[PDB]
Amino acid sequence: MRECISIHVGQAGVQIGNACWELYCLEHGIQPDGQMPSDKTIGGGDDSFNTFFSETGAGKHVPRAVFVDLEPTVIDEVRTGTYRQLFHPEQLITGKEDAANNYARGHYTIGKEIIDLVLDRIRKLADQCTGLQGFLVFHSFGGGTGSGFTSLLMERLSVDYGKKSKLEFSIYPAPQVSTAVVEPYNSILTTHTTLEHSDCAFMVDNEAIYDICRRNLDIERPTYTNLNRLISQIVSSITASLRFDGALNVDLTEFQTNLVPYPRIHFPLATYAPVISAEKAYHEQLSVAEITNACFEPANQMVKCDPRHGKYMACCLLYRGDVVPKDVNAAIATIKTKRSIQFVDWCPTGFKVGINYQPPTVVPGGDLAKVQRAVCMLSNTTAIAEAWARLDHKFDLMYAKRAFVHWYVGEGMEEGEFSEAREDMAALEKDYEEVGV
Amino acid sequence: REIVHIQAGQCGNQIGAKFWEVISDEHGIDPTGSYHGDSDLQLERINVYYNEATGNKYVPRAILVDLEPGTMDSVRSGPFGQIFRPDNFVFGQSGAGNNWAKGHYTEGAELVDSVLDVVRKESESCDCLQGFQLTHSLGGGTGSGMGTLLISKIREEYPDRIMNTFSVMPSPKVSDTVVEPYNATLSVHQLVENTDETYCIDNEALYDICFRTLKLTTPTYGDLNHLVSATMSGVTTCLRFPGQLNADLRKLAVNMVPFPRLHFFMPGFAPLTSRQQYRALTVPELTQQMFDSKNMMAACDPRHGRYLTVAAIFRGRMSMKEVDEQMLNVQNKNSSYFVEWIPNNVKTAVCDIPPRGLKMSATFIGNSTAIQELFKRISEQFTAMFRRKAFLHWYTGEGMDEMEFTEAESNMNDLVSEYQQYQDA
Amino acid sequence: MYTFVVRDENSSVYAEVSRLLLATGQWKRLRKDNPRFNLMLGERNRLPFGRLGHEPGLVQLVNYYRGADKLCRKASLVKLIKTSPELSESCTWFPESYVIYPTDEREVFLAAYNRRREGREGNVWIAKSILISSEASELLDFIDHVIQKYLEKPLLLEPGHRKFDIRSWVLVDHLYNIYLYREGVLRTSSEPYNSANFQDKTCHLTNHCIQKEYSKNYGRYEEGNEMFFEEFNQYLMDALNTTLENSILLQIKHIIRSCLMCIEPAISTKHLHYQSFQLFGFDFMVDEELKVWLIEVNGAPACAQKLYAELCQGIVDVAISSVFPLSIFIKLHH
Amino acid sequence: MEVIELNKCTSGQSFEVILKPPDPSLEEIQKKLEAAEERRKYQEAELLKHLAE
Ligand SMILES: Nc1nc2c(ncn2[C@@H]2O[C@H](COP(=O)(O)OP(=O)(O)OP(=O)(O)O)[C@@H](O)[C@H]2O)c(=O)[nH]1
Ligand SMILES: Nc1ncnc2c1ncn2[C@@H]1O[C@H](COP(=O)(O)OP(=O)(O)CP(=O)(O)O)[C@@H](O)[C@H]1O
Ligand SMILES: Nc1nc2c(ncn2[C@@H]2O[C@H](COP(=O)(O)OP(=O)(O)O)[C@@H](O)[C@H]2O)c(=O)[nH]1
Ligand SMILES: [Ca+2]
Ligand SMILES: [Ca+2]
Ligand SMILES: [Ca+2]
Ligand SMILES: [Mg+2]
Ligand SMILES: [Mg+2]
Ligand SMILES: [Mg+2]
Repeated sequence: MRECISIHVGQAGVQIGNACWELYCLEHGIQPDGQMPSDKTIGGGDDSFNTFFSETGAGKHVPRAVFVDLEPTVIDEVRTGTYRQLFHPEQLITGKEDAANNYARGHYTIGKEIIDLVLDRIRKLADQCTGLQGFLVFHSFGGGTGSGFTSLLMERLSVDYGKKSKLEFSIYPAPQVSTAVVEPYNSILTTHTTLEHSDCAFMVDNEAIYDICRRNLDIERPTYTNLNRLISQIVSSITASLRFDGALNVDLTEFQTNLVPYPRIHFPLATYAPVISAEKAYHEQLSVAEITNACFEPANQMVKCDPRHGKYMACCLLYRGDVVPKDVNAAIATIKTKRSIQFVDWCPTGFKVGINYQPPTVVPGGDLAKVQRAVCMLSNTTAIAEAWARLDHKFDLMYAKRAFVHWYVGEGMEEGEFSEAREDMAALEKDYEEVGV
Repeated sequence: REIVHIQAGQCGNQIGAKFWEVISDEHGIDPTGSYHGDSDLQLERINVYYNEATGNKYVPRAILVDLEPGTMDSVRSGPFGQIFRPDNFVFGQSGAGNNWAKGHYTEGAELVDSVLDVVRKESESCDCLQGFQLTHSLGGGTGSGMGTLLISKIREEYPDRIMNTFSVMPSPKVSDTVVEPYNATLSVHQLVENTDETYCIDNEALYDICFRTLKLTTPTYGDLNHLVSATMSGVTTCLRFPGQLNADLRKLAVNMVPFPRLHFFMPGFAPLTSRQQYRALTVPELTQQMFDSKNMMAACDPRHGRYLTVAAIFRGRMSMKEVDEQMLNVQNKNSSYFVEWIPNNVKTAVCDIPPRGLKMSATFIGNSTAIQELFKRISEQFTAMFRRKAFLHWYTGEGMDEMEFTEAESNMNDLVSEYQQYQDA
Repeated sequence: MYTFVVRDENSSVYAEVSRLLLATGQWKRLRKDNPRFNLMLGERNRLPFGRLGHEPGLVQLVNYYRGADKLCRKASLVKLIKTSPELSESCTWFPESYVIYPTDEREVFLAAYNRRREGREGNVWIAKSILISSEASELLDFIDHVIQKYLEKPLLLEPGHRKFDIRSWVLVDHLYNIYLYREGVLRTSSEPYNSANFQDKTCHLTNHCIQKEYSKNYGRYEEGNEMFFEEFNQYLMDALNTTLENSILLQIKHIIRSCLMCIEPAISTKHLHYQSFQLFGFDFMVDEELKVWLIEVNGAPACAQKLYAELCQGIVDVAISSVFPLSIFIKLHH
Repeated sequence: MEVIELNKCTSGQSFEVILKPPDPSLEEIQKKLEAAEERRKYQEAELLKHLAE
């Protein structure tokens, strides 16, 4: 058993973190007070759920998580939330004033003054680990804290934890819920600084989650709560193999092995099915073939793009519920003869499949109906570069006029860092080009 | 995140008083400082503008400044006059005679240190002060001359804080003295350097709206201040109530100010209905009027320039879905009026608490390059007199030289040309 | 008021289309870089498909199918017909072709050429990406592309003993309905076809550019060397005792369906965040047995002068108005 | 359609199907953080100098 520490940075990171840990407790049968009746070893453990939960002598299961935000309004909701008893004060870190949607403010000005406190609180959780394997970092691209402070933390994590893996869950900006015009600036700035320090990053476009909530859940104006409960399902199906018994993606190192052959191309596409509205009293339960087929429909992807016009480097299928390998094989065979699934030549055309028999857990009173089987596909396709193209285009429009640049320079950042970051993204788009075409 | 409010001069104190009357009603605060509301949304961000003293009473974080006691005496005997902290009344006796030099260099210099002592005391009690807001006119002497002197000294003592102003621009249609273009030109250069956000409130636009739209035959200053009060409540909604967009002064600045000097906003309000007032509006109607020039407070035609950034705030219980599609409808129907090199420059916010007397309202905050028409108008009026050095003796008598007028004239012409650069790019 | 942008100024077809859209009073042209558009008339090369369908509150449509280049390039078309089982290497309406790189099939093309010399059959081939030769050596040397069998016995229009090819315009909308324009054209040669001297490519290449540059009788039997369907149908009735519908058009409609259905799973925008349509130009050849052969498919064709108005109006009604509301087509069902 | 590496437990199973064969040091970071802080201090001193005039 090797432990994993979750870090939640900024409003988006903290709120998604609160939705995931709520879901983890429901999946593992952990009560809001931290007690776990199914855990017969009181005060200690060596099994799969202990990778995300420590144990006190009183039998309390404590998330291996630290929450950090430069403003206290979001983390104070955790201090008084349903699962307030789970966390102790040392895990929650707040400042007085936020980064004001300014990467430079979060990275340089405020990051310099709080980076040592965050690392000290992380060191406390790390000292409780027998064989720590790395970190899962939740943050947005567009926020000043989620972008600026995260890249500083990822640098210091590579220094203080050189052998440990680092995975990201990153929120790509969408104008339908975005709160800042400079979010393309912050996204590209934080990708440039974090790229070398992240081994695998799962991007989630708020636009895609927004429309899935509108179409599949019949929500006219989705809120962050609707979005986060859905994102928590995806993240849960991605981390399930670290928290349950199994043989696929059993440690963080296998995520890079199975999904990232080229180090800079470490942004796998996630696709999830089925998403069924709980307001429907009855729904026809989709088959293994029907949910597997939906993994190749762009309307179910976390980032809207067209995998047909790219090439695959790897593909993982993570099933939850009533699924046996026979039905998976028959589903894959029929899908090959109806869809454009082109792999790069230096990789075998194939799928790594993981099945967990426990069906997905839904938050009671939520928007998602319980289903008998669900799947999350993790495919490293060059088509996800379409998201970098949209983002780089918006950067180019504003930066050509130096719009808003003075806000960043005013925090001590050199204007050249803008150009270094944009050139790195230009090389990144070229890498996807020579691999996918 | 506390804001310190300052109101200076006759106009600044009369408009500032109405502003505190309006938002104290919205937050359920009575003239004695006691809360009597029925919703906790009124108190969730009450500390942004109010200090909570002993007895669970809320005292506005407001400083009242004038070189003449007349207007501030009327405020202390006004509706909410007792709600203001008595120590925060800082005034002189000589007055400023509608003279920027007297406000900025002689009469105002004698009083400014006592105002800064009160500013310092209000700041020492802030958990995390985020900035200041100043209400003043630019055409007089105290608000214009001493107000901009105050802004300079506050910036020196708080260089890392946001400075925001509600600045009333003079117009010959609603004029007190002929030297107003001199006073406005001298202070506009101060605002260019020393504020981060300035709401340009044109008295001509306020007069035309009272007359043409509100059907008020003989508009008074009290009628003009009705519009300003309603506009100030709208543009500060995102600061006073829970929300995600422009929730503080710095995030507002980051969203609205792509270039440091171009921080002069055109505010707008809707509905603006003559007294009918009982007719319910629809979301398409609110959105159409909010973008209409007749609802703008700066007397500039937006179709003569382009929008750099736009902030929109809808108040009341309404279809948030229908709000989103009407906002997109406006942009997608008239996309030539928004600069293309700032994608998604229109940000929308919704607040459930409506203003008093209305079920729905919309407030417009635009950073348009058409605001150069305002500064060009002041510049022409300035030059028409300064070309003959007319009325200059009022200023040279206070120690000023003609060179300082020439430099203020060049600065505002530079500002106009800076707007012209980004209107065609 | 719908909005659209123009990003291919050298397109004669969509220049008329945009002119028609403006003439409806319900469409407004924006600057070419304005992303807040309903319709994109995009550029030919490197159309940014990845930036479409990401504008809240805007149904976005584009006049090109991403991925249709697999059908509209000589090398990729030959690869598509050989590799796809729907078309197969035993396809009967496509001439025997081989992709030659200057993977490469130079050993298979010689294996077939040697097979033809073994049987003393017609061993005339054409290379393009043009040289018509009866020896495989002269073809491979010229490349250093694709080499296909030259139709040694084409249908020759009389009087003139002359060659011709048939251009068909096909419109595929966002629902992947296949519409065949009822009005096609015949690019006729004005020089008698001559089995000897294949280098005199004036009677051997029906290109309107070549016939307007080297043909002596250009504009004799028909203006611009362009014979419409009505005259060609009358000729087949008088001469060959048959109709254009039976003898040729059935095979044309069959080929159009087979090509477009084969790539439908790869390019369809059925459940995509943006919609696509595209106008195609199919080029067919006819032999003396009235058997139709497919030559190439054009992704950005130009119309005939007479039909430049009817077809462009049909494009607005079928492909643009069906998405943004305010028959000259044969719907090929599938 | 080759199924390899089938591992079964009570919680589920996993397998693979094949269809066809084929950093800055702590000092360097502190240097950049302090360089930006010095540029902030320099801009603030110039503003105070400008205000002193
Ligand atoms: N999916 C999702 N996105 C969020 C959430 N909260 C914020 N975002 C997105 O994140 C971006 C803004 O970043 P934030 O996380 O709010 O900002 P921050 O990290 O707190 O940084 P500062 O507030 O500037 O100090 C916008 O694009 C939002 O749409 C959330 O709870 N869920
Ligand atoms: N296999 C073949 N057999 C007989 N004639 C052929 C042939 N291939 C080409 N041709 C002749 O050569 C001409 C041009 O062929 P090609 O396929 O290169 O068209 P093209 O791309 O050069 C111009 P367009 O855009 O009009 O198709 C045809 O019109 C036809 O007359
Ligand atoms: N809107 C509005 N404008 C005012 C009011 N009082 C004065 N003004 C304007 O302000 C300018 C005069 O400045 P004023 O504030 O009276 O002088 P001060 O006391 O020296 O600051 C002129 O342009 C007046 O039109 C008021 O109550 N409302
Ligand atoms: Ca245990
Ligand atoms: Ca590393
Ligand atoms: Ca005196
Ligand atoms: Mg924040
Ligand atoms: Mg006065
Ligand atoms: Mg061609």
